[PDB]
This record gives sequence, structure tokens and C-alpha cells, in this order.
Amino acid sequence: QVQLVESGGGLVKPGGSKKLSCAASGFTFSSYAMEWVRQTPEKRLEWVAYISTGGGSTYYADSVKGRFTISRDNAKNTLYLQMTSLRSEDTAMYYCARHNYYGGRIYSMDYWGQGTSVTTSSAKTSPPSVYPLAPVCGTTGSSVTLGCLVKGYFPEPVTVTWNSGSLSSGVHTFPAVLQSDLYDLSSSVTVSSSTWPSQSITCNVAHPASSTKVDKKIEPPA
Amino acid sequence: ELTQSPAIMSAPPGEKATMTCSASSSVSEMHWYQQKSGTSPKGLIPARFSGSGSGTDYSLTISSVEAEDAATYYCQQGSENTETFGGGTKLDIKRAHAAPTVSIFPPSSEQLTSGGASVVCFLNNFYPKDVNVKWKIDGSERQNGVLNSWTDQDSKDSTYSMSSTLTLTKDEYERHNSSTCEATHKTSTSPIVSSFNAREVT
Repeated sequence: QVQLVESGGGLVKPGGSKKLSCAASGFTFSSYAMEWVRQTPEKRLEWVAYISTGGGSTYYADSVKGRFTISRDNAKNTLYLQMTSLRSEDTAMYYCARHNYYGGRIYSMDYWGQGTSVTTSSAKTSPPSVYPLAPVCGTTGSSVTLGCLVKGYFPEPVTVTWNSGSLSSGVHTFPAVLQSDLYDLSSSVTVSSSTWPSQSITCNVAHPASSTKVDKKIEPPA
Repeated sequence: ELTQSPAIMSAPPGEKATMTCSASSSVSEMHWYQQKSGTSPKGLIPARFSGSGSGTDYSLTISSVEAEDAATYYCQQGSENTETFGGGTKLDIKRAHAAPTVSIFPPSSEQLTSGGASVVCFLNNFYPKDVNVKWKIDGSERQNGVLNSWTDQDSKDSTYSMSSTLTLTKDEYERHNSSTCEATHKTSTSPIVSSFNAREVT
């Protein structure tokens, strides 16, 4: 398989520097021209930088001219991106992509990474408050719905899973909503009525910046 | 400039769907990408997808559309590409109207012993996206102190969801006992309602 992995992202303040990297594997890295593509919260895909098969030619976008500096390391199979004078509008999900189809039509960004969050703000890095959402009754339904409130954190992202990812279908992790320099998110999970409260359920929250791996069990209030 | 034909488009499963990408410069080819809900964009152009374009105007064709194809699509250019992307088209899918499953939750002990008190009301799996919700407390419609968040088209269910969270302090939670979550939708003119009363602890 081919794989691309972005790294070195996080929080930055406006007018600061941050260096990203894209670990490449599964192909002859030195025989391919890499791409950086960022995506906003509004989700507008925007090409930012390009570098040739071996650093012979590089292009940029009007947005990121002069401030951004793309580079690569063919010995270590490692792409790079240096950022210099970051603004609020540079806050984005930074993807790394290859650029090679070569025959019938011509080149194309055929393989992409998993992205990495870069945020530009002078606000405080705050960890999440995980509160369990159990319902007010133990009444009978076809299926029972529970939840997990990821309250007051900054910045994005936060990873929410149920029972270490074993519970997946019938789950709804909602988009975060920023208010007063603080994000709030709340995932929900639906399960059969005979399962809970007889069997245990636990939402697993993880906030990279604070390094807070939390696991809050959902119990009824009697 | 590279421009899309529809900003947003809808089409039911089975039926055909077409969207075009028009540049301001002639090219020998055109590319297409599909980014789904949480995942990254995938290089695209199964037997559903195919490309058709003459000179400048290109277009993506999707016959026998399915729930999976509910995604946002981006076009980039062929021969003469400083590798800019297009405006983007959001393709949602038509579906029979589904009534939302309402579920209200009191604030936990952990939150109550830290000053705050948040009351969540989940409205999962409905159609269309449109949904009005008025938080009530002792029969009084609350306007502010509410932070909503909607999900986008489900990749297999093709249904939207929502989570409305009323946020108050432990002190202001005592003035009023009966907290209520009402919800309006196309399916029933009579609105969906779930409520609970404090001073009645479990």
C-alpha cells in the first residue's frame, strides 16, 4: 500500500512559525512530485504549495507566497512545509498529497494523507471537561440513547469513540461549536434497551494538545 | 477562475445526477475529487462514475446514484494546472421524510459540582435538514443560551441529526424546575416534544 502521514501540527499564535512534515511510504518517494493542500473550517480546498520530483521546481499560491516554504527530504522519504507569518485565515486542516498519474491523461493528486490540524490564535490551550449524559428514566423503549458532553476545550480536534471503538453503528458525533475561545462537542450513542443499564458503556475522549486521554463511564442516576 | 455549476444539488437514489466545472482557460483534460463526511479527498476520475467534457466545459456523471455518493465534490484542471481547485458542489440525496428521535438529558453530577449545568437534547435521524427547536422552561420559550450543531448527510442512512444544548449555571437551574425541549418538523404538524422536571431527582 501507499501511505502519507502529516505531522507537527497544532496551535500557533498570529505571527509565529510552525513546521509540518509528511512521512511517505509504499513508493519511490524520489520519483514523485508532492503537494500540500489545506482545507478551511468552511471546507474550501485550496492548493498551497508544490515541489518537483527532486526539488528542481516549486510553485505557491497567492495566499501563501513568501511566508510559506516547501521542501523535501528524499533520503528520509520526508516532505516538509515551513510557515512564517501565520494569520487567523491560515487556520486549516493541512493535507499532503502525491502528484502522479502518467499516461492516458496526465498528472493527478492520486494519494492523500489523513490531514493535520493547524490553528492560529493567541488564546489559551484548554483541556476538555467530559460529562456523561444519562437519561432521567429507566423506562422501556425499543432502543435507549445515551451521550457524552465534551465541554469547554480548545483547540480542535477531539477524538471521541465508544467502548474503545467497538461501538460504531448508531453513533452520532456532532461538529464542535466555538463560543468565547472555547469549543463544545457532544457525541451520542443508541443501544438496545436490554443492553443498558445491565451492560457498561464508556465514551473515550482524547484531546491531543493537553494530552488528556479520558474515559467516562455512563451510569444511570438511580 | 474555475467555477462549478451548482453550489448544492439534490437527487434521489437510482436517478441520474450531473454537475459541470467551467474554467476560464482551455485544457486537454479535467480532474474530480470526492471528500466524504470526516475523511480526506479521494482521487476519483465503481461503474457509476464517468467523465464527459468538450474543450473548456467538463462535467461529472453519476448514473445509479446511491447513499454512499452523498459527498462534496471538487474539480481541478488538466493540462495547464497551477494546481488550483474549483468552487465545489455539495451533493445531498433525496429521501422520504423521517421523524426525528428526540432525547433530552439532565446535567450530570460532575458538571453540577463545578458551577455549570448543560441540558442536551438530541434529535437524530430525520429528513429534510430543516428543523426548528424552541427550548422551554416552566412553559416559557427560551431564545438565548442555546448552542446547536447539525450533522451532515449520513453516508448510508442519508439522514441528518442535531444536538441542541441549553447552558446555564447551577444557581439559575434552581429558579425553574420543569425543563422542556420542543421540535418542529415536516413529518408531523404536531411537534415532537421531550421534557423532564428537576426537584424530582432520580
